[PDB]
Amino acid sequence: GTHSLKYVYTGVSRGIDFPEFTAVGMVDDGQFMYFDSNSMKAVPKTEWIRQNEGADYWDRQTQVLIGAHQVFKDSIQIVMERFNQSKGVHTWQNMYGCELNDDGTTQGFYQYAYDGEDFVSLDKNTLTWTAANPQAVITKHKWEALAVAEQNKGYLENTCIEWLKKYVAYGKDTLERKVSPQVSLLQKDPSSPVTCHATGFYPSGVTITWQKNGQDHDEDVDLGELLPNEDGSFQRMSTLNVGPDEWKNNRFSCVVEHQDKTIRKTEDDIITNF
Amino acid sequence: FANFCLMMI
Amino acid sequence: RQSDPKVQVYSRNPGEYGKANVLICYVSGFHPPDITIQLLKNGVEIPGSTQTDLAFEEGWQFHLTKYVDFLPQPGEEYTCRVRHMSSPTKSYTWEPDM
Repeated sequence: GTHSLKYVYTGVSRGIDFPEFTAVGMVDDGQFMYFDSNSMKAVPKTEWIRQNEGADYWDRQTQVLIGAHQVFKDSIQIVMERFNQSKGVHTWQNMYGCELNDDGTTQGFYQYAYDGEDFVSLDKNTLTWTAANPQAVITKHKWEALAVAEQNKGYLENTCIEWLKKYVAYGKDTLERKVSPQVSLLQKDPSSPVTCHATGFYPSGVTITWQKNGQDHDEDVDLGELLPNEDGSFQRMSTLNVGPDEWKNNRFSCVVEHQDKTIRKTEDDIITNF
Repeated sequence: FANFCLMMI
Repeated sequence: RQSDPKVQVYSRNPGEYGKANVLICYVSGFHPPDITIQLLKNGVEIPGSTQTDLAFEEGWQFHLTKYVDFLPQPGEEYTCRVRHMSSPTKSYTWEPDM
């Protein structure tokens, strides 16, 4: 399957509720490690990574992330100055990572942002940094003179893929798991709109379609957002908003498609608290 | 495993 | 910049009365990060909730989750209360979809 390794760094100059610098690591967008400037320690967040990497791994990861905190602390005082902002709460964000498909092909990105808006981002096809404003052009010129793209690209294509492959091995049972949705048709009261609810699934790709008389029907449909549950799984719902007289004169069904599986619900399935 | 934060902006 | 939190309260499984379930608060698009989240039953904080570690996806939007076991019965009011920055604490009521 397709698997990814990503790191997201949240740095904050003048906040209160959170550490100055937070680092989260994810395989398939699921946390497997954490680090922050309060603990100054990088710790495990999944069993497969703790069973499979000893004290030496967590030591050198903490070292690297204390380097990341310092570089952030300096980095944010400059971008404030370039933007003429000597007062306030400001954020510095960094996210990079890997992708490995079935092809054997690979993809990667390396991106920074200031106050929640694109600052610089790597194009490792051309070994150049895309600046999003004048204030970033100063960094583009500096890093391109310094071979930062050379290092970052070596990381994304080799080092991060090597670590990714070990991680899909360590976590092969969880990471390759395929869990079906539990699907229900919901109704608050006999005239209410009707809701197709799908929950408990992984991976996150789901399709929810409504049907009128056996054919797909995209009128009066409100597809809800992809939301997470408390385990690695996700949920999503869709709502058909038609008057139950159109319910009489037609046969509406919900169809949920996930992985190699398909589930179907009709008016006979409607559950309710009423 | 995380990469070096190599150079400040 | 300052973005208000979008807040979504839902249950893991359909909100059937009398059935043990998981109450979930997903909070996203707030900026800067300083934020607090609580889940309550009739205005009383439910003990034993978990809060994910602060993180964001590729368009730089922060997101956070809090969840807790619960067992929803009629006439109980379940609530997610969110406090972002120095803004006032804002409360969002769980509505079952059945």
